[PDB]
Amino acid sequence: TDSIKTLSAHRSFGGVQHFHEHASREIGLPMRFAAYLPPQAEHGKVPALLYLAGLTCNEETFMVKAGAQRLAAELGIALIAPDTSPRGAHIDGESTSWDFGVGAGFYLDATAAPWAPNWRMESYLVDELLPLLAKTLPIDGDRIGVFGHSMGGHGALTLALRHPGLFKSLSAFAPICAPTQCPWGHKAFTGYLGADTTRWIEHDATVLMQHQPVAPYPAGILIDQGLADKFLAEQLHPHLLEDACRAIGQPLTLRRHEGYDHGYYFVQSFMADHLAHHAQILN
Repeated sequence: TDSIKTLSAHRSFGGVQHFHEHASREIGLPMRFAAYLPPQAEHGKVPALLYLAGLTCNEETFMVKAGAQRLAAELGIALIAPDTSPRGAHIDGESTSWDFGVGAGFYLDATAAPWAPNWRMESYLVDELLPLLAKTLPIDGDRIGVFGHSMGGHGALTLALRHPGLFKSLSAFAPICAPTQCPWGHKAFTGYLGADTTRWIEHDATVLMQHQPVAPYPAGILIDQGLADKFLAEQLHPHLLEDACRAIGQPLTLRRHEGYDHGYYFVQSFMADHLAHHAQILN
């Protein structure tokens, strides 16, 4: 039904890669997001995959470095990459550290000031960007999966778990699985939510997975982790999500890969495995 602004468009494996801007009312500022449309989207409504980037990343990171366009065109799936935070809020201290503020929204709604007005990434995706994707793009809104990297794997996990039925499939590259148990999570939660811990635990993939009444993704969750990853011991803790999904019977393929690190040469190397995993469920 609606339009939305186009910053640039490029032909890509027969499909179209788009970059968009819109005036967000959950965030109250202009927001940027990218969208890859495969060649099959000119004849019909295709399933889309939302990709959530990590710390220091924008809505352009994944579209340039992941190499997911080639397989999306072959599988007929759209790709949606939003930003990782609000931009142009000019809040004091929003850029003093790269682990907090700008490029570090943590896919949640901040309750504390000065962040609460604009740091509403969870509501922005769920109640604004995803509905708006069905209104403006050739997407089937009821066939969307989600995946992401580090801060964005924490986001794919926690958003999938907190909005049941919203995402049909689920993947992550090197996710922060237990944000309550790592410095990145302690600092961001303290900043955005303060110290209460109840708001903290409803934003922790491991805590939420422990209390599911049934396996939320019976088709299974796929997670790739490099063993040469600088942040694995301090920040990611995938062993704890492995124990949480065992406890409740959630099938998980957590794969550990010697030699691979945190960055996009790793993400590229397993992108094919994730696109196949999601295409098979959404198709």
